[PDB]
Amino acid sequence: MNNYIFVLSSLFLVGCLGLALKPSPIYGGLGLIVSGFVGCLMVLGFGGSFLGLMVFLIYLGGMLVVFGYTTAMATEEYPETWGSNWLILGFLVLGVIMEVFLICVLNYYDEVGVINLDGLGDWLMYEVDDVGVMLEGGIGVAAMYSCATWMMVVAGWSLFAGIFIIIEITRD
Amino acid sequence: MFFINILTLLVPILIAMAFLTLVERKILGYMQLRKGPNIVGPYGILQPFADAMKLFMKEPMRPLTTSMSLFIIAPTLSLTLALSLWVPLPMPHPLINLNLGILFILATSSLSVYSILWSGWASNSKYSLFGALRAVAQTISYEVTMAIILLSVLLMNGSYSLQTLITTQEHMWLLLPAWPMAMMWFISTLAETNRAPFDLTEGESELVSGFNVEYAAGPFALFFMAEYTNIILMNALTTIIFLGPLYYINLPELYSTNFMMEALLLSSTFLWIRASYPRFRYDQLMHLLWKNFLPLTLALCMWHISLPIFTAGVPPYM
Amino acid sequence: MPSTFFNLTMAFSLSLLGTLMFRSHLMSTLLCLEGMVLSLFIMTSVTSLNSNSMSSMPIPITILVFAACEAAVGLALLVKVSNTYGTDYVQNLNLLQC
Amino acid sequence: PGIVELPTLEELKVEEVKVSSAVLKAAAHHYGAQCDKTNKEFMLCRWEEKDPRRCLKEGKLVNGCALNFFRQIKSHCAEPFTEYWTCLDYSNMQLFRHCRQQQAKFDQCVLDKL
Amino acid sequence: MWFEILPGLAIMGVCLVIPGVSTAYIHKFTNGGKEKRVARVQYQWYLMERDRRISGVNRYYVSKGLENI
Amino acid sequence: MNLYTVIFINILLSLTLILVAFWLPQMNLYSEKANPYECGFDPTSSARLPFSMKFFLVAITFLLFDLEIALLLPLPWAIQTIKTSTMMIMAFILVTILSLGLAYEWTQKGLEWTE
Amino acid sequence: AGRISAFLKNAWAKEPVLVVSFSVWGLAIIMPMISPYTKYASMINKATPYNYPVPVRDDGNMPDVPSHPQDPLGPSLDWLKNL
Amino acid sequence: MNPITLAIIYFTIFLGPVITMSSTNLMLMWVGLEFSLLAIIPMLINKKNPRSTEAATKYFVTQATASMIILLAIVLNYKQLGTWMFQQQTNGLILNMTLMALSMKLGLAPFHFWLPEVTQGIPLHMGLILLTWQKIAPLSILIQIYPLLNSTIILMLAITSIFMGAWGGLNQTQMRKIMAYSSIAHMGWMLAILPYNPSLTLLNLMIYIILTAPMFMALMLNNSMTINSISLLWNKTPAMLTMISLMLLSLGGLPPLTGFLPKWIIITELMKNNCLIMATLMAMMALLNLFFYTRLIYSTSLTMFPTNNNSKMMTHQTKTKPNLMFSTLAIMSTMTLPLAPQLIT
Ligand SMILES: CCCCCCCCCCCCO[C@@H]1O[C@H](CO)[C@@H](O[C@H]2O[C@H](CO)[C@@H](O)[C@H](O)[C@H]2O)[C@H](O)[C@H]1O
Ligand SMILES: CCCCCCCCCCCCO[C@@H]1O[C@H](CO)[C@@H](O[C@H]2O[C@H](CO)[C@@H](O)[C@H](O)[C@H]2O)[C@H](O)[C@H]1O
Ligand SMILES: CCCCCCCCCCCCO[C@@H]1O[C@H](CO)[C@@H](O[C@H]2O[C@H](CO)[C@@H](O)[C@H](O)[C@H]2O)[C@H](O)[C@H]1O
Ligand SMILES: CCCCCCCCCCCCO[C@@H]1O[C@H](CO)[C@@H](O[C@H]2O[C@H](CO)[C@@H](O)[C@H](O)[C@H]2O)[C@H](O)[C@H]1O
Ligand SMILES: CCCCCCCCCCCCO[C@@H]1O[C@H](CO)[C@@H](O[C@H]2O[C@H](CO)[C@@H](O)[C@H](O)[C@H]2O)[C@H](O)[C@H]1O
Ligand SMILES: CCCCCCCCCCCCO[C@@H]1O[C@H](CO)[C@@H](O[C@H]2O[C@H](CO)[C@@H](O)[C@H](O)[C@H]2O)[C@H](O)[C@H]1O
Repeated sequence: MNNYIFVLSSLFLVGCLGLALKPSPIYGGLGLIVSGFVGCLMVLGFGGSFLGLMVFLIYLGGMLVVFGYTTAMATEEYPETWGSNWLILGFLVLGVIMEVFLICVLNYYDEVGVINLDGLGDWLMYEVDDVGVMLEGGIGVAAMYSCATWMMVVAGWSLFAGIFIIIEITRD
Repeated sequence: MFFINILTLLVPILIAMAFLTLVERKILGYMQLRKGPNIVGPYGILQPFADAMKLFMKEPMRPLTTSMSLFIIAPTLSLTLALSLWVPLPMPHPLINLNLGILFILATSSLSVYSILWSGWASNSKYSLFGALRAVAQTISYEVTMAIILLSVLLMNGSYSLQTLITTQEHMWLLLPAWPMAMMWFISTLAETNRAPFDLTEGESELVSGFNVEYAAGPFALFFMAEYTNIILMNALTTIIFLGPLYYINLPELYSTNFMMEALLLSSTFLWIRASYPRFRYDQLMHLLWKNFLPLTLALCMWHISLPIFTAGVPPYM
Repeated sequence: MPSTFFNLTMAFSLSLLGTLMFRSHLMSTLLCLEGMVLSLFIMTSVTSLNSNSMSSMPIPITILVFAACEAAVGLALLVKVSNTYGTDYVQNLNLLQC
Repeated sequence: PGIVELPTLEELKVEEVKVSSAVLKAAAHHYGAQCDKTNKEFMLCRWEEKDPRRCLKEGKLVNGCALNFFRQIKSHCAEPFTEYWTCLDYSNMQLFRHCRQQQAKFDQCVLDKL
Repeated sequence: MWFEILPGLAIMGVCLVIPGVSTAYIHKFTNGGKEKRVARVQYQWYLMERDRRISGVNRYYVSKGLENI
Repeated sequence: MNLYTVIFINILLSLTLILVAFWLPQMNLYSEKANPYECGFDPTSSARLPFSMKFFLVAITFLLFDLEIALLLPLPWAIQTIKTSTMMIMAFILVTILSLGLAYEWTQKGLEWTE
Repeated sequence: AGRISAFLKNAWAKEPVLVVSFSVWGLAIIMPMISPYTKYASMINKATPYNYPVPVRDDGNMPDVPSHPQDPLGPSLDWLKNL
Repeated sequence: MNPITLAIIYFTIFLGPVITMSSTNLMLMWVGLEFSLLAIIPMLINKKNPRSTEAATKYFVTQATASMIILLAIVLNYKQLGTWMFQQQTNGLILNMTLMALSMKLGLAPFHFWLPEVTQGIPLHMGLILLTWQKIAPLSILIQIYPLLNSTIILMLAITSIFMGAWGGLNQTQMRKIMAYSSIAHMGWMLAILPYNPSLTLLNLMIYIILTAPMFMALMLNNSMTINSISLLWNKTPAMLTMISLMLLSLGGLPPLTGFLPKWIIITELMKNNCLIMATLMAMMALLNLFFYTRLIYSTSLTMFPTNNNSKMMTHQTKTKPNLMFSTLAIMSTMTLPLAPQLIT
């Protein structure tokens, strides 16, 4: 359990490596779904709750649209996977090896700097208000309705203007 | 002991699913002036087990054009997610007590569409691709209003915790103050479960079998098991949200018995609806949701923000 | 915290490297932008939680809101590209060299 | 670059109020009325001084006040109080509203006796 | 006749009561005869951890009354 | 730990059924059996060719409307505020502009599928 | 205003969903402004004590602050008890 | 576009930079830059041909990538210092990627390659917005953190922009591409002086804008997209020949025109800081701009290119343009050097 968050952030890194190699967007879309789920777990692991569940829900919706767009406008006869092309496969394996190497070397030079494999799990949660009640992340987000209304004004305007923008872009 | 509790949730739910296949076939039969299964076991009560054993003894398809990883993953993901939706359900005490259990349901249910999308794509056949693209349209149709409908209801609950809904309804069904949202919620759960009149991703009269057309044998059974498990889940959810079963701290089993009765009834209306109506056209489902439900859902969300303020009826945080 | 933030920054760098090193599909690049957004969301969220900065939790949500607008415009543009050429390949988008 | 001064383990010895949360919650309303002066002194020290080492003397008076409060319950109202906190302890949230019958019996006792 | 649908319904009905009932009973068996404690907020978790620490047996649900002081 | 435990069991059960389904039955693989289905005749092309999306504009509108509900889901916490009038105005304005956006797209025929 | 009445009547028969949506939207705005209970919603949120009420040091010039929680000074909650 | 769309989109184009210039929080500054990108795309692609689609797409992917790098810097600084503004203690690498990403947003060389292509693919009135209004928000951010910026990266970006703006404009026959290279060269001057005197950055921005706006209006009058098209001015609108010639010489920084002032003052300030070598290189290669402007002056007002028979029908028609904003900007962009002390301090 002391390796739990490092494992998750390590899985997240692999997901972005897979996305960066850009196979067919079908598998790119899947890569973001898995990374989104892993990202939700990391937010949860640091004491989050609302933020982790939001980003997964938003990305579940986002990649469903991308799936629909992919089958219409970004498809070929032979969609590529990570294994299809030896060159992409090699850089996937080499990228994972270079991750193990980069973490291994940085552990050696500093030991407590960016990588501190000896102290994993000791520096996740720093302070916690033990007897508190109103502490969950949803309370913080809800300040858009009371104390940070400007944040919600700009967010609302961008979604509203986005409707007019996409209608203009898409008309013939 | 926690492992025993997992068994006493999963196994009864899987038996309930199996016998819903029997109940559906008999209820549909009798509404059609037929009997339905009455030979394989007494009154057909072994028919589900025969169908299960037949399917898992059948050769499973390995089609040549298929992308095999997603082909196998999709039905596996389908049953996993269907079973996972049950763990936070309070009947009246859940196996897993979640602070944001409603948001857990939406996220898990929203990941469930990808089993349809990937199976249809991975099969690499035209009728399966048609079924996958109807799932894309289906989710766009109903997911736009399902969370806002839930939002308005939970402004009387005061939280996303499922167990709090029991206390919210201690003196009254949430149906009474929220029946217009309950109606729209009920139609949404039909679409969410790909049930008639919105059984479009399979729609056998049009796409032969849609997303699962290339699937045989045991892999096919997983999609079927996942669909029938979800029907029970969504109606049990409707029961806890709007039809608050009677709760007494010293008689928990009274809640469970009342919950089952209402959940059984809501599952029966799903089968009753299937026997009664024709199918929507999948563009018409989108217009139903976006041009009828969505305007009213937005107005009612505004009304349910307005209500607790002007009646001083804000529910407690805790 | 130390090792998690290192890995998240590396995840952003890989997504940016994906953005900067085109293959053929424009859509594959649009997915890399969503990867950078996702990395930055987690980094902001984890920082706010680790510092107990509840007044900053609106900010990660605003990151996703504008990313959705950016992604919607990107897809809208991709429809236009596909209509012209019948694919989303970026090698066709070369008329403005002259 | 200075040494952080910590009280000895001997300085931190106190008589513990080692009763469960349902016992504390059942008595919490009368406890707040009966031990207010000592409790408010300690909390003013903590918020003014911002240092738990500067408030150890007042922290020990909080424990002694709580033990004198519970010994008055023990000598006069033990059985009404036990029936109350045991009923309160059944609920997963330890809710007051499930034991109003037993709360009234306890409240009546501490009113007549004390 | 329609009432021949009921054998399947009764089997369904029994199977849908077991999860609720079994979870309630297993909670009481594994929580000292009481409902399993719900820690929605950090304050509730703190009380459970204090209950575990004063229990003498490292179980939050073993309660200590005035006999302990 | 418990949530991890049950979901792993759910994964474990699903994967076991898949393994049984693939290793228990008798097999008989030959080319005509495994060719893609299309009502008894051969397909004339790949299923991997472009499939036109007539509701593409509704689809990308759904992306924006899905971030609008994300802005609405903190409302249960927001109704606890002392600043009730501010919260109420912000929520009312947010819902109204989203309605106006939907109304505009509706009158522009943006919800009509392309032909 | 007989032309609108025919308009509204037709909209009711033919587009009842939209008529209800606009009516509900208008009612939601109007009701907080005319309700006698609107003022209490903020007051109830204000009376919920999520934080410890830190005492104040008594300087001898605080006639209004109670010295004990059962002093008759300070904010009363009788309005909520009888709401 | 119908009026409602125009109002909303133009309002958002205006709003973004106003948010960026007024924001204390770096996240709200980034939000302002996000509004600019989103709102300008539909205007870029409004005419809907393959070239405008190419221009809007290239603009989107560059700008969105730069926006992510800017956001990374903001988030890294929030991690380091628990605040939403760059400080003296902000890590220098964080500041260097901000500079890199903002310079890519501005089209400074060597992040310039997109800008001549996008300008070529869009209508002239959109090129005008792209090269004037859209510069203000990224520059406004840079001006706020001018003491924190690395002089080495700035001067290298600045000299690179002046060099490539010069050589770039030398090969062009397309007017929209000449203006894009003129933009890049002038941005090189704006940036060079920013870490020393940000007021002189603003002086150069203002003079560049009031030179570029009437130059675009002059192109818009007959829709002159090429040298050969603008060379017909003597027959179509000869009254403009005087002001186009002086605006071109002012853009090139020839005294005694107003456009000499920004180059003169920036050199003075660079040499007050011992930046003699860069100032010499900058001033010497800025002469190459005057060469291609002169060749442009040769083909419009100092010689008369061959005309065509259909142009006689144009002489029968009355025009309603330019508006009187052209004359005001044209005069103030050329004849205001006598008022130089009132423009620098
Ligand atoms: C995609 C998956 C990637 C998997 C990545 C690798 C996962 C495994 C992580 C290995 C990193 C170090 O993991 C483990 O860290 C803990 C701190 O929590 C160390 O902790 C332990 O050992 C070290 C000394 O050896 C001391 O801190 C101490 O004695 C003890 O706490 C373990 O010795 C080390 O093995
Ligand atoms: C050109 C387009 C822009 C015009 C459209 C936008 C109009 C402005 C609407 C948003 C108004 C925000 O209004 C602003 O709200 C905040 C709280 O959120 C108030 O903030 C106040 O309360 C907060 C609560 O934490 C205190 O910390 C703060 O010190 C105090 O000023 C500001 O005093 C008020 O100015
Ligand atoms: C280190 C290497 C070790 C040595 C490896 C040797 C591998 C040789 C594998 C032989 C094939 C076994 O794999 C299995 O073969 C059987 C029959 O042979 C075939 O299985 C199926 O198809 C054929 C089709 O006519 C039928 O005859 C057969 O009865 C049926 O079961 C499949 O091809 C495969 O399911
Ligand atoms: C273009 C978009 C248009 C859609 C947006 C329209 C928003 C306008 C909202 C108008 C309604 C505001 O309604 C307003 O509600 C607040 C509380 O919320 C009431 O406020 C009342 O109760 C509050 C408590 O909440 C007291 O503190 C306050 O003193 C009292 O006035 C106002 O009396 C009422 O006027
Ligand atoms: C550009 C800046 C200055 C203008 C400022 C912006 C305000 C403009 C006010 C006038 C706008 C009215 O513009 C009007 O918009 C509506 C949108 O409902 C369009 O109308 C739309 O709905 C109506 C419904 O009956 C139908 O015409 C049709 O379904 C659709 O076009 C009109 O065709 C257009 O004429
Ligand atoms: C510091 C000193 C400042 C020097 C100021 C510079 C003055 C302007 C120099 C550029 C001259 C403008 O260019 C000059 O424009 C006039 C019209 O105005 C043209 O004028 C001539 O041709 C046009 C048609 O082309 C006829 O309509 C016009 O009647 C005829 O005189 C000249 O043929 C052209 O050469």
